[PDB]
Amino acid sequence: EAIIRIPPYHYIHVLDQNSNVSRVEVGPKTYIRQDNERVLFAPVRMVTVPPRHYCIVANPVSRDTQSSVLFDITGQVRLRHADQEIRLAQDPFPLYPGEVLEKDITPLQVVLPNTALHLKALLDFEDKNGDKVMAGDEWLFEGPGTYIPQKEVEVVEIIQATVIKQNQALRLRARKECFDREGKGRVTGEEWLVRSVGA
Amino acid sequence: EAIIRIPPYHYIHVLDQNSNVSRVEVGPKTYIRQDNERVLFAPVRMVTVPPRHYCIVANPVSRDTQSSVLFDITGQVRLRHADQEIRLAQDPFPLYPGEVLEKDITPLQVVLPNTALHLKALLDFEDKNGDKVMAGDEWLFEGPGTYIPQKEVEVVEIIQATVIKQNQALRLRARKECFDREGKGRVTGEEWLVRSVGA
Repeated sequence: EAIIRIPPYHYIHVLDQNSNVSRVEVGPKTYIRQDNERVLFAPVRMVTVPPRHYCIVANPVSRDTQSSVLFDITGQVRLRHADQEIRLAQDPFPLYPGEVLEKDITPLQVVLPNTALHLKALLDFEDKNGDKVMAGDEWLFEGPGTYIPQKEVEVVEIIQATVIKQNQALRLRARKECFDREGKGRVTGEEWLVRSVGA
Repeated sequence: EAIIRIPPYHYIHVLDQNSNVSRVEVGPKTYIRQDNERVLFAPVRMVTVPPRHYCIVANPVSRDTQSSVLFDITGQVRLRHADQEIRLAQDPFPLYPGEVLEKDITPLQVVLPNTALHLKALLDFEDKNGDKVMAGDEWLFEGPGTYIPQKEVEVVEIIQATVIKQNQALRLRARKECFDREGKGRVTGEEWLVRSVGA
């Protein structure tokens, strides 16, 4: 049929065979396709993201500094392809032709008071407060609080802060030329103790 | 049929196929649908909430500062989608197209004299008396009284206040750099005693 039914919060993709490019078809409207148009799939709900949750879709529609969906000169949506987008929490928004949904309403990261998150850049990027991170720079995020899942950063594991009781010490060991608690060149394979009672 | 029967306290949702948006149909009236209109479901009772009870419906209709149901320019009700509403106790009100009933006439929280409620923000929000709460800030609500279920706050568990009799003390233990009864840096894993006879 040439008659489509898009309810208040659903979307579809239409491939206009004459214009040979596609576009997003957001409601609310019981829209009717032209002879050239052809709907690919049925109304599917718009990508929702509740508060304190997140989602991340690859091939994001590259928007200018005003945040508008630049439709390419051909008529197809302008996608970054390789890049991703960090969708925090927002209204049900419709995906455009070409966006592969990778994360979807996944609960946001919840770091406990006595643990942390091992970080690993995936590529080089400028940090929140203006720092150059290298491909493998090991960042560490102790909380408590909630981390915001990034595309230039990856969480490797969860660190459990070892509790050193009174009259105790924690035997450590370095895996690189790093610096520990009190300024001692800590070479690879070297060991040392912790010296303050506290997680 | 094109004839509908809404009793004094019931409602329905109607999807006008020409206007391609929906709206709420609150009584009291035996309303008749147009050729364009089509009723989705039968009269269902309006969302009631008795005194000293509560309910909470997600996707709440975002009202302005005057508390009116802003109908969107399309004609559909304007919903916050991700957010929720804190319905305390009020008359039987009708739901709008798009609101998923999550809490419904659940009895309000009743904190006893000798217990409390472990709190856990779910996200950041401004507190009753102007305080910034972080995603995981641990609040504690001793009563007696009745707490009001929030959307930015979550009750984790019920604390039973341990009664320390005469010539006794309670062995405590910290799980973070917190402060106990008398100002001593209480590091993680440290232990100490209570020193006043009283719940």
